[PDB]
Amino acid sequence: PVLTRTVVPADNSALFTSVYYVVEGGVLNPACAPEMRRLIAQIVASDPDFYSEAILGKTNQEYCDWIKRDDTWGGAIEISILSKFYQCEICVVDTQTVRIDRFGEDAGYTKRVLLIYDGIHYDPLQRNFTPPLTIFSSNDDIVLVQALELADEARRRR
Amino acid sequence: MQIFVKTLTGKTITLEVEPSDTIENVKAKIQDKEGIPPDQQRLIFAGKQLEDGRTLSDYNIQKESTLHLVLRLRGG
Repeated sequence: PVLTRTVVPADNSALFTSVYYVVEGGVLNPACAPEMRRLIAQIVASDPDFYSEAILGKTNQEYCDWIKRDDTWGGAIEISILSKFYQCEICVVDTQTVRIDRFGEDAGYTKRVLLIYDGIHYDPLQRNFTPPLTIFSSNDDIVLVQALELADEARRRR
Repeated sequence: MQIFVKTLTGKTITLEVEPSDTIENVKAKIQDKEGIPPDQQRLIFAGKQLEDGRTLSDYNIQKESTLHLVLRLRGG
């Protein structure tokens, strides 16, 4: 099997679209983004201690309106939240430094999903063979290596 | 002096330093440990973002204190 990237639009919502795509089994749909944004603000608003001005960068209500916009980018804050929500390990591989950031590594979940990051845009990763495979065992460490190879091949291209 | 840093991923990073290092130099030691680029790091302690060009212990950071790393990773 080979690890491949699936291209999602760069319409400011790529993170949300990429996440949705891998938790949902290889479903591409950029319409999930408003409700995914609405969930996020919902979670962030419900705990202004944990999501304070320091952690966020803005004030807790200010951030909730911000992320509800259709032109604002998701970042590690949204990943961490989604990780807890979907009860999943979201692994983000960087094309720029060829490294993996495992969101939810400390919780011990039973599955992990892979995203690829190039500094401004997110795309999702999947296995091909038969429908693509997007969710993997959190004990499958071959996908980690498979992604790195993928990310580095990208890195070469740039 | 030994500190702990809790990352967004959940990992608790223990950093070996002195109370007179720059925050941009903490990000340098963090990069020597996790491969995270300092231009993606945001250090925070006690509900306050730490500014580059400043030393620890300027904000009461003692040994065995817990600071916070928030990755940016914005992408759309």
